[PDB]
Amino acid sequence: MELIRIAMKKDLENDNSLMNKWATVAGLKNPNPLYDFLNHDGKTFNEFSSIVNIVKSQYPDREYELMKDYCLNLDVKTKAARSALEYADANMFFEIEDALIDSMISCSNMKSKEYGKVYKIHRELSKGEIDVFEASANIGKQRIKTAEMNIFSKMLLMYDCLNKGNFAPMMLLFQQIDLSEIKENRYLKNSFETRINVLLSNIYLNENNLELCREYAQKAISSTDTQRFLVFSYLTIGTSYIFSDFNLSKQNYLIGLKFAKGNPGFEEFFKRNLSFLNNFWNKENEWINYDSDAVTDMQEVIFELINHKELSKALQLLNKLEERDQNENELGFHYYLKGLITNEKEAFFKSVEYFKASQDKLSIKMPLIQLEKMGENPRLLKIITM
Amino acid sequence: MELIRIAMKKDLENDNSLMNKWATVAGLKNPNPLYDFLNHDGKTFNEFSSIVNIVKSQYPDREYELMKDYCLNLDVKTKAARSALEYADANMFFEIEDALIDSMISCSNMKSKEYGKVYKIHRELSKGEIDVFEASANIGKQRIKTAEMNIFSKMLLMYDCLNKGNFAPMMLLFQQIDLSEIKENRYLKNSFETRINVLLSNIYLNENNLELCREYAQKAISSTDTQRFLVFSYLTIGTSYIFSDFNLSKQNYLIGLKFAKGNPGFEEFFKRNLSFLNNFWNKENEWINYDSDAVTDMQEVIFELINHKELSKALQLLNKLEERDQNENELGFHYYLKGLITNEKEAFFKSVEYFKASQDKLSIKMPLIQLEKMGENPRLLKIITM
DNA sequence: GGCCATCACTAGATGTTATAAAAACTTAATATTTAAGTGATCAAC
DNA sequence: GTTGATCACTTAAATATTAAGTTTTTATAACATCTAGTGATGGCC
Repeated sequence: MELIRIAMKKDLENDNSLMNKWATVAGLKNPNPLYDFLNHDGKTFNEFSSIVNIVKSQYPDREYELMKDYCLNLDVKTKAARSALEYADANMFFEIEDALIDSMISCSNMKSKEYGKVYKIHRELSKGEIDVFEASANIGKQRIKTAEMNIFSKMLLMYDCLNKGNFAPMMLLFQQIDLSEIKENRYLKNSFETRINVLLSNIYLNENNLELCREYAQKAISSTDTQRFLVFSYLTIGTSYIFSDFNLSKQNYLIGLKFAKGNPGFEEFFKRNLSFLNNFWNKENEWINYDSDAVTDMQEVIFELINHKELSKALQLLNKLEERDQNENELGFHYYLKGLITNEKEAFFKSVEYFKASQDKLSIKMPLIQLEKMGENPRLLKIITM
Repeated sequence: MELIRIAMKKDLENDNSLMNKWATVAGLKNPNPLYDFLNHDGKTFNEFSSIVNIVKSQYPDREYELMKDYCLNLDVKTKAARSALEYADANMFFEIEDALIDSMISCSNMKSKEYGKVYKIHRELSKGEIDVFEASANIGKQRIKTAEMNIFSKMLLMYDCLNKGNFAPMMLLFQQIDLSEIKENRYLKNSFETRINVLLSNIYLNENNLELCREYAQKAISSTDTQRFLVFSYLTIGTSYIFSDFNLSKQNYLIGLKFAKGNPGFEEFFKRNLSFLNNFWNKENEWINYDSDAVTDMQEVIFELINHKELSKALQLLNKLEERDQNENELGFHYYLKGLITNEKEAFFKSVEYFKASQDKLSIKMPLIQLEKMGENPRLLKIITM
């Protein structure tokens, strides 16, 4: 018997009003399906949200271990298990996802075989075990029946397009999606609407189109309770405001930090961004990590020194970092800081060049603003960012 | 009976030494296969070059009519017909190609079905009836057996990559090709070596990498006597020299013009390029078309006027052209000419902008050289071409 | 006496399975055709 | 008497086709599982 059913049975023995409340949360008109859920082994709900809404409302602090145990006990032949796969992948619960894919490939149900295979392609592609042509070929081979995996196979490609910065082909795949084809599984339809909106959000930020980027980040947030999509949407909104509005930047970053509670990985994104936002706007900065070997953290300590007019100590530390292997996007920030200390145009030109080589359409604005103040042709500096 | 066999039979009745000479040209160690070719209906050669070499050596002035008739009378179920398809496509003989594909799709031979289908994908893709994901999926679906169409399906994608200026994925597909897999059909292996060398040549010219571009254009020329590959290789070498070496530019264009004799379409590429080369280097220009409505021809008459210091007549004509819908690459050249007449930096800035928007990494050098003379920071101008 | 949890029936819309029908797919085993030898046969000279 | 065009043998390697033994689609049909109603039964107040 699944931990979720044990914990619901224990709680209902105490507070006998819970079933009508669980129905409301599960979107059920009456709780007969929930009595059937607690009473009869391997009962499932038509829509996987019935179970997720409840695990979320009622046992939030144990969502992983509960949904793991429930997902890893499901009939892989069933719509529930195809939904579990989307929930697994959307939250980046790989142990669960890979396990559900394994079972669904070698299973007897044609829908669950399809979903299982297409998710394997998405997994292999995102990990870097295959390129987009291999992937797009494995899709073609699969002879996809369902509107669901027709849409999702286009989306798994949109993710690889997003990794390579490639707007034109992403939008080409996006034009071909009509989510109103998804009729069987409304959990997927809604989870895919969140994915598309997050995707559009990240490609528009990358194409340095800030107003659309927020429009789509907000649609994503309206439409979801999934931690991963909330964290990234607020990060994307936070970054959309770095140069235009310090409070909206800080506000969206802090909201995203709340939603990342107990995922140090997700929390560091916000801490590092808030570190940079505050140093950039010359504010007291509580987010610095004075203990970190990481080039990015050592840069923010240098940037604070520069803001505190400790130019000689900043230059001593920057020249120690030159002795050290840095990627191009790091050297972009290096020469920008060497620029702020020395007021040498050459440093800013290298900063612009390194950001240009790293395909960073956002950081490049930093050394370009300094070059416009030092009197370089604005019309030329604009041409560099096109 | 095929026209090629009629005309070979007629000529041999006159000069009875021809068979041993035709064998040498056909790469045959003795002419028994050629007696079998003339004597017995539907005899074919192991390698389609045996027949092409001869039609080329012996009846050059009627190569289309002869090879059409021979190709469109072949057993589509045979290696010859799969070779005819490559020869059809390589020379852009679409009437023949599409006809051979039609017959090979609905035929009973597994190899000739495969080749027939893969060429349809290449045709649909190049024409713009499908995008690269559709194509890459149709390949995946086809369950390709043969090393030949494994390599060719990668190549048909490299053509779409080339159209969209996408170096990274082109080279990714290229890394995966090993032509030493082709064991059955040495005609395809050699024809594909020419295609990939031409492909590499055009992508490197586009990435403004001129020495590699020539290296590959030259390998292509070594490896072939196909008009279309010769024409484009010499055009590519011609263009590779436009800014660096006027004589090598003019020389390679003129060689390519000889090889284009009697294809007005191919000849216009050379005439228009020689028109521009001569105007650019301020030489007497015989190639101008004073009669043409075409924006690019009217630009070269303006450019000659500018070289002859008839600036007021040049400005009158340029201002007529503004009244007129032009693509971005045309407006790039427009503002460059408006620049040369008026000495207005704004015109050169627009020229740089329009070349940048049209992804023309070669023409952009033109307005950039003017901006460097007018005193603009060369270190900044270099960053624009990164 | 009324309300409210419980929960098995129930109707009907939906989702799953299973069970032959018809296609596409290996495979291996002949069967054709190929280049290039060998050797008449007639012409030439 | 020699030569060299002609051509059908030939052999042995390579290309092709047929066949029949496996998977794989398919579809129309026959069965389970859903949600949300209905109604029972029993605490509770």
